[PDB]
Parts: sequence; C-alpha cells; structure tokens
Amino acid sequence: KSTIDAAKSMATSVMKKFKKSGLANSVSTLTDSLSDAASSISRGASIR
Amino acid sequence: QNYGINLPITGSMDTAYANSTQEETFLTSTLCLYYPTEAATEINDNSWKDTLSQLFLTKGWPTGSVYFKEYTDIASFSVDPQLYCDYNVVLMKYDATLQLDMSELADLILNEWLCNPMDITLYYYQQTDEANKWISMGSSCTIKVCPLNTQTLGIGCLTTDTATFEEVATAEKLVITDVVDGVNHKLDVTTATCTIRNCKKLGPRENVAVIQVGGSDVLDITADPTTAPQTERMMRINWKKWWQVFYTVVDYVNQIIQAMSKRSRSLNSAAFYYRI
Amino acid sequence: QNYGINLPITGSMDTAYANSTQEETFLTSTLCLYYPTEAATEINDNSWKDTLSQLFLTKGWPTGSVYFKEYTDIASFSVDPQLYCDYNVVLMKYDATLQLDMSELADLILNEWLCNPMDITLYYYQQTDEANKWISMGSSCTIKVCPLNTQTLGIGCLTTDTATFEEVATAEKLVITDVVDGVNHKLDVTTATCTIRNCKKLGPRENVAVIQVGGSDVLDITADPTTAPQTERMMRINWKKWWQVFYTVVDYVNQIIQAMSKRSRSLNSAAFYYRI
Amino acid sequence: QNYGINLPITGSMDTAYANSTQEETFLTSTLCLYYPTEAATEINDNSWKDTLSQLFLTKGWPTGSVYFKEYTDIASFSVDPQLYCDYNVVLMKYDATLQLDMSELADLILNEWLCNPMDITLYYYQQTDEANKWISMGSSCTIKVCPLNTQTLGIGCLTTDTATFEEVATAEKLVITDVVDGVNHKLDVTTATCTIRNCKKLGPRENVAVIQVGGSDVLDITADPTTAPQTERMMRINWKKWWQVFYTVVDYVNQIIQAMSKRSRSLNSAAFYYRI
Amino acid sequence: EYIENWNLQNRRQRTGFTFHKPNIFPYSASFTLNRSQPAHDNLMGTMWLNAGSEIQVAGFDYSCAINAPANIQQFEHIVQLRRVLTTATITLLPDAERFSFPRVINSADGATTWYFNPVILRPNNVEVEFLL
Ligand SMILES: *[C@@H]1O[C@H](CO)[C@@H](O)[C@H](O)[C@H]1NC(C)=O
Ligand SMILES: *[C@@H]1O[C@H](CO)[C@@H](O)[C@H](O)[C@H]1NC(C)=O
Ligand SMILES: *[C@@H]1O[C@H](CO)[C@@H](O)[C@H](O)[C@H]1NC(C)=O
Ligand SMILES: [Ca+2]
Ligand SMILES: [Ca+2]
Ligand SMILES: [Ca+2]
Ligand SMILES: [Ca+2]
Ligand SMILES: [Ca+2]
Ligand SMILES: [Ca+2]
Ligand SMILES: [Ca+2]
Ligand SMILES: [Ca+2]
Ligand SMILES: [Ca+2]
Ligand SMILES: [Ca+2]
Ligand SMILES: [Ca+2]
Ligand SMILES: [Ca+2]
Ligand SMILES: [Zn+2]
Repeated sequence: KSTIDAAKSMATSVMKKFKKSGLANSVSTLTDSLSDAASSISRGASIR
Repeated sequence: QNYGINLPITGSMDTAYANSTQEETFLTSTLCLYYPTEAATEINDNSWKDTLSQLFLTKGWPTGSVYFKEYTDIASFSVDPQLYCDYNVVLMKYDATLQLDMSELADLILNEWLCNPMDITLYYYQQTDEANKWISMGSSCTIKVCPLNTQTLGIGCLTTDTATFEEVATAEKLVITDVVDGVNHKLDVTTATCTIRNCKKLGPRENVAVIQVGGSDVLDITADPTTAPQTERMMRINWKKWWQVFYTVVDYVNQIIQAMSKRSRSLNSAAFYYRI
Repeated sequence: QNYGINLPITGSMDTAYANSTQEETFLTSTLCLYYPTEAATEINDNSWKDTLSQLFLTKGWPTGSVYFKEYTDIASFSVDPQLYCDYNVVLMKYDATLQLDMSELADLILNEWLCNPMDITLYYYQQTDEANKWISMGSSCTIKVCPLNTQTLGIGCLTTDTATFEEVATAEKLVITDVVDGVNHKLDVTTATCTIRNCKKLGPRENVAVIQVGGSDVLDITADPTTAPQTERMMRINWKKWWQVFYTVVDYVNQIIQAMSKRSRSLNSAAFYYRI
Repeated sequence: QNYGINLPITGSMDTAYANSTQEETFLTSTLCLYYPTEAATEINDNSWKDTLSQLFLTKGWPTGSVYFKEYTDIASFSVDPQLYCDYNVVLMKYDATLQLDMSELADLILNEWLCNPMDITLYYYQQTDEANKWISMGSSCTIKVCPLNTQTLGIGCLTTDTATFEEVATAEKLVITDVVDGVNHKLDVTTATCTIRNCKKLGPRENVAVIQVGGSDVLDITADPTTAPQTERMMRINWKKWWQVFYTVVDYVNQIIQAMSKRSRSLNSAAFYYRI
Repeated sequence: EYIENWNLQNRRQRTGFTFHKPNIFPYSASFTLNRSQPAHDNLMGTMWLNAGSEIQVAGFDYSCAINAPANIQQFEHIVQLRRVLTTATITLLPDAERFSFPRVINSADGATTWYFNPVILRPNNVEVEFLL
C-alpha cells in the first residue's frame, strides 16, 4: 500500500532485519563449513 | 510432560556426541559470585564489578548475566544462604578458628535438604537415619539436648531441669546437629533468636561451588567420620591479592561451570517430585 | 526422572486397585495448620496444640507430624507466606472488606508461581500473556503505573512526573497487579518497603488447601473476569466457636488431605520459585 | 641422530626387562640438596657436609657428586632459582602465611617454562591460552594491570594514570600472574628492580623434587581452581630436628630419585626441540 | 577337501580351503608410541594383539586430545595378511577388552616400565577397509 516516506527505505528496512535472522546465520554457517572443509587436509575429522 | 513418575531411559552406546553447549548455556544462564566484604575493601575500586562483567563478556557471558553478591563474613552469610542464580560460585576465605563453621556452610549449600518444622516443648524428636540432621539458623543458636530412654526419662539429664541438658551448640549463626539415631531427645533451643528444622540430606546440590581462598583442605560436608569427600565442586586456591583471585575465577570460569551442573531438583523436569 | 519426563506411561485398564495408602501417607507425611491469632485467643488454652496433636494421632497421624503456625491476620500472613509441611491447611477468617486480599492470598498459595526480579527504576516492564502478573509483597506496597506507547511516551501520564501515574495499589501487604498485555509500563513502587516480581502462574499447588471460616464463596484465584473456579482445595465452613472449627478440621482430615495431592512440596517453603 | 623430527617408536610387549640401572645412574649422576640456612644453624656442625657425603656413599653415590646449596629462605631463593644438578631436591620449610609464595616457587621449579622477554613500556600484552602466564622475579616486583577493550581504552582504569591500575603484585620476589585470556593489558611493573617474562608451561620438570618440611598439603602448582594435583615430586615431611630430616632424605634417596627422572628437555635426544 | 584341492592345484585350477577361525595372524603383542617422553607421563599411540584369527587394537591418548587439532586424535592400524582371504565373515566390535585395564608395560628398549590407566571412550569415525 506504499505509505510514502516509508517506501524510501522499505527494501533496505526489511533487509536489515533479514540478514540478522536465523536463515542468514545458517547460510553463513554453511558457507563457513564449506570453506573450512575445502581448506582442510587433515582438519576434516571434525566432520561427521 | 509425565511429571511425578520416574521412567527408565534407554540409549545406545553409539549415539554421536552433540556439539558443545557451553556457549548456549553461558548465553542463556546466570552466574552469581559471592565474596566477602573484605574482598571489595582490598580491591579498593568501585567500577570493579563492571570490569569483571566485561571480562566475563570476553568469556561469553552476556552483560548483566553475571551477578555479584556480597556478604560480611562466613558467620553472617550462614544465617540463611539463599542462592538463586543458575550457577553459584562462593568465594570463602579460610580461617582455622572457623573451620567447622566453614564446613557447616558448605554442608548447607553443597547439598539439598528437605526440611520440616520442629516445635520443641511440644514434640520429642528422633533422627531416623544417616541423612537426618537438625539444622539451626539464626542470630544466635544455642542448642541443648536431653536424650530419653524408652520410658521417656532423660539419660544423664532431667526433663524438667534444663540445666542438666547436654549442650551441643552455643550462640551459633548456623549449626548442623547430629545425635544418636533411634533415641528420642528433648531439645532446648533459643527459639526467640534461632529456628531449628528437621532436615533430610537428599543429595548434592550441583549448581553451587565453593572456592576456598587460602588454607588447606579442611571442608568436611559429611557427618560420617570415615568419609571426607572433596567433591569436584569444592575448590581451593592460594592467594595474596583479591584481584588475582577474581582474575583466576574469570579466566577458568569454563572449568568452574564444568564442575557444576543445573540444579536437578529445580527446572521443569523435576516437577511434582519436589519443586517446579 | 528428567530423562524419562518426556516419555509415555502406558497402563492397562484392568490393573487391580492397590490398598488404601491413606495410613501410609499419614505415617510418612507432615501436616501444617495455619490459623489466625484470634483462634488461639478465643481458645484460651495453653495445651490446645497438644490436644489437637493427640486427636490427629487418634486419626492416624504420628505424634510429631502435625504442626501449627499462627499469623496475626490475612494481610500480615500475605507477606512472604511460608508453607512448611507436606500438607498445608490454612484456616482463613472471612471479612467482607478484605475480599480482594483473601483472593490474592488464596491465588498466591493455591498456585505455583515462577517469579523474577524487577528493577523498576531501570527497565520498562510489560506482561507477556494471561499467565504473567506482577506480585508485590512488603510492609507497604504502593504501586503506580504509567503505560507507554510505541514511541515510549506515556499515555495519560508523564514518565518524569510520577504524580500523573495511574495508582493501582496503595498501602498493600500483598497485591497481584494485572496490566494490559503487550504494553510497556513504567512503575513507581515504594521499593524501600516493597518488593515487586514478574511472576508466571505455572499451575495449581495441590498440597495447599484453604478453609474459609465464615462468609460465602468470594475467593477468585483467577484474574480472568469470566471464570471464578472453586477447586477441591477451596473449602468453606460456617462457625461460631473456633474449637468446633478445629474439631471439624481434625475429624475430616481424611477428606481434606484426599482433596490435596502430595509431591507438590517444594524444597523451599516459599510461595513462589525465584529465578534470576 | 634424527634430531628435528618426532618419529614414532614401536616397542614389543614381552621384551625382557633390563637389569636395575639405579647403581649406574647413582655412579654417573649428580645430586643437589637445597636446604634453608636455619637447617645448618640448628645442625651446628661445620663438618656435616662430609658426614652426609659419606652416608650417601654408603647409599651408593660417589663421594664427589652430592652437592649442598644453601638459601636464606623461600622468598630469596625464588629469585632466579638455578638448579643445575642431574637430580635436584629442595627442602622447603612451610609457613602458613607464605602458602602462595611456596606454591609459586614450586610451580616455577617443578615445571618447565618457555619464557620470552616483555617490554611493558612498548607493547600491550595478552595471554593466549591457559598455559600462558606472566612470571616476574626480582628484589621487589610490583605489578599492576589495566585491561583494555577492543578500542584500546582501559576497563576500570585509565591508561594515562597508573594510579587507577589494578594491583596484582606488591613487593614480590617471585609472582606468577594469570589474567583473563584474549584481553590486552597495559602493564605497570617496577622494572627498575625486577624482570617480567611471558612464559608457557611446557610440562613437568622431572629432575626437581620438593619436600615440604612440616606443613600440610597446600601447594597448588596449577592456576586452575578445579585442580590441585599432588605429583610424585612434591613430598611432605613432619620434623622437629633437621638432622632427622637429612637422615630421612639420605635413607630414602632411592625412593626420592625413583620419584624423579632425567630432565627430558636436557640430554642429547632433546636436541633441536628446545634445548640440547 | 584336501585331496580335492591337491588335484585341482595340480590341474592349475582355482581351489580354496575353508577355515573356521583361520590362524592367519602371527602372534604379536606390541605398541607404537607416536608421542612419548622419558618419564612416560604424556603418551599417545596404539597397542595391539594379533593372535590367530583375532585382532585387538587400542589407540590411547594421555591428554585426551586436549591440544589436538579440533580435539580429535587419529589412530590407524594396518595388518598385512601373508595370504589372500576370500568370502570372510568378520565380527567387528567397538572395544578392545585386552587393553581396557591398568597395565605396567616395558619400554621399547626394555630400559624402564610405564603406566597405562585406560578410561574407555567410544571409538570415533571407525573405518575398516579390506584391501587387495
Ligand atoms: C560447534 O562446535 C564448535 C567447536 O567447539 C563451536 O565453535 C561452535 O560454536 C559450535 N556450534 C555450532 C552451531 O557450530
Ligand atoms: C491389601 O488388603 C488385603 C485385603 O485385606 C490384604 O489381604 C493384603 O495383605 C493387603 N496388602 C497388600 C500389599 O496387598
Ligand atoms: C643382569 O643380571 C643378571 C642376573 O643378576 C646377570 O646374569 C646378567 O649378567 C646381568 N647383566 C645383563 C646385561 O643381563
Ligand atoms: Ca557453626
Ligand atoms: Ca547432664
Ligand atoms: Ca543422627
Ligand atoms: Ca566426615
Ligand atoms: Ca491486597
Ligand atoms: Ca494520569
Ligand atoms: Ca496482563
Ligand atoms: Ca476471575
Ligand atoms: Ca610471591
Ligand atoms: Ca581502577
Ligand atoms: Ca590467563
Ligand atoms: Ca589450582
Ligand atoms: Zn617408552
């Protein structure tokens, strides 16, 4: 419904909370796990 | 959800270990630190609480989760130790002349006690088993005892004459009294100044640890003379400055909390057994 | 237990009834009778406690199992009520003027609460759900409330000026404040003589029974206006002499205890579970 | 021969034991005895060194291998304690007021420390892991610490004014400082008369044993509050006469050396790891 | 079976002997210390007994992998059979009771003796490979 003076930051307003949410944290955790697994020759025994 | 009834739990010897929950417990639990007034006096700072809170933040504890409680001394602290944090750490300075008292304090806060009221001058009292003790607390607890035989006549004492009663405690802030089991006793207690309760030692209290600052291993939390168990929740450290003591407590908080556990009697699972 | 709390309990609908455990319950239990001072004054006997203990013995209880606690009045008793024995029968005198105070005391002691501290001077507090209340206890608890809005500005009140606050309690020993849920409030409470806690009603406390001496069914242990449940533990009797009241309590102790369930006795005697 | 690499060694069970090597090590090793001055004072015999040497010879040691080093007291001996013999035995008199100093001395000499220099005037210092400590020794070493936040600003102190620094050591001849890990601290040390070093506890030092003469189990050679191990190299002896103490040391030299082992860091096989 | 195998082998034909509990592993009770020191107080390594048709192995760490990368210590044991076995039924169990109690064990060269005080943990990432 676009209450003007709020559409000025709507996409960014939602994104600011979006990246702090559990989905963003899980995405970051997945990327970090993949990076560590790639970087690991013997540092992969941690991986069940 | 099936509270009040015990059920066996079956598990396999090959279930994978779950990841460390230390970070979550630090994030969602509270920690109380009990120290003497002389600790604050020696530190000689007033922002030291905030400094320790920040240092704990470096160890993962959220700001405001760590609480600092103060007591004048062991005797005053022993009147009614009420520990409410999820994890309780009690810094107790060592004094030889107070040895038993220290033990009693530990005996009171390292174990769980189911206490019923005692109404002297109206009921005689037996101690049924090993776990039954009489815990007296107040400004000044003076307990005198008169054991009775099967005919209700005192042994080495007269029921009417209190001066013949055997004196087991004098002006004590806290005392754990253990008498011979199976024998009725008439009790003379300073009720106006002290309160005596008939308590059963259910088992250890896992969320309370005592760090004894200086001295030797003297704590004796079991009435049985043949046992002096130094459990993992009873620690000892040598000291000269209180700042070093607090830095040691902060740095090794991981080990201190590992030695401790959530209060089994508390929390939702132990509901309709005793509490919650 | 805790590892079997969330496990099913299966039972067949043909298992034979066990014999009556009333005798075993009385033998291994303790009974606490809470009565006002006027009861003792009217009785005007120095051995009435012993007489009642002997009568309870005739009714099966062991000698040193029944205990009697005296309180000055309802308002006095409402400041940190302490429930000691396994079974706690409270003889509450009826006054048409103290109806809300009677209801508040019954609500506090007939239910299990989980309370947390409130630092009214630092944080703005709201009630999350219908089970969340603010329980204030002390010598004089005067609670004034200032609701806020999304912008934190007060409505009908000014945060700076306490004189504009909406007073909800004045000169109270015990009060259970229920404000609109989801609205942040700024509270002015006489912290010097008052302690206010954010409490959640977990459920019934089945080991506490309340016998209302005189009057009609006025207790309202539910903040919800639409329901005023009379539970099995809310007894009411008509009286002329306190001796008859105590005789009725003794004679029908079987029925009174049968309306109460054991295992609800907390390790502590407090009327609420304090958590930091 | 392969000195820089840690190669696995495959041993076989059922391999016959070699004969006792106690005689061979006694003949080809040196023993140092560290005792306080009061010991010699009480003994009052200018030839007691020769008597002890002859007694050790009766026990096996050649009469040129037992060395007797004298120190004034625990505090003075703690400044750069240099132990060069193959087997070092330290008779440490117990003082109830010097528990922390004795613990620090034992920690310093009963364990191997790898120490790097510290320039408190140049860098802000941080402790990486639990094995890292700040060991300072001198005539009068006073250490104050100011923890810094991520912005380098002090916590509970001002980096500009050392008066606000938290004092951790005062007039110490030896002190092992343990601060919170992962936090940078600005250090104020009386460097003019004491040296501070950043050290790691590599592991036990097996050629140094400490006999506490007349005390109790009070040594704590680990900064972790949850552990106070009593290793085989820390013994305790009751005493009245120093001659009896030395006779016990001589008579049980076999057992004392058994409790000890050749310095692992020493000898050729430890080459290119840290030393020789 | 034996004469049949004899004749088949004379004919250059594929024949095999079926063994219940074949005695394929020469007796050997031995250990390997991947980390050790003269005082034998912080050891890491493996102990094993290969007797007949039976292998027992036990990897021990005195530190319980406190300093190990990611708190995992890896142990490996290779047993080289002197002949190829086929269609072998094998029981695998997650504990070596032979190396599950306190022991006093000679050193590699027999110079001294060291102390072993096991506390048994479940083995982790168990991979048994049979290779030809
Ligand atoms: C898993 O364990 C690692 C290693 O201790 C730890 O860093 C991490 O926080 C834990 N939790 C998750 C969700 O990865
Ligand atoms: C139960 O009651 C019956 C009937 O009197 C009696 O025979 C029995 O012994 C009692 N006790 C038990 C444990 O069944
Ligand atoms: C070891 O001792 C035995 C028995 O005393 C002796 O026969 C032998 O020669 C000694 N030396 C060696 C190297 O075995
Ligand atoms: Ca006492
Ligand atoms: Ca007497
Ligand atoms: Ca007893
Ligand atoms: Ca004992
Ligand atoms: Ca009220
Ligand atoms: Ca108003
Ligand atoms: Ca509400
Ligand atoms: Ca209602
Ligand atoms: Ca010192
Ligand atoms: Ca300061
Ligand atoms: Ca540290
Ligand atoms: Ca320690
Ligand atoms: Zn070896």
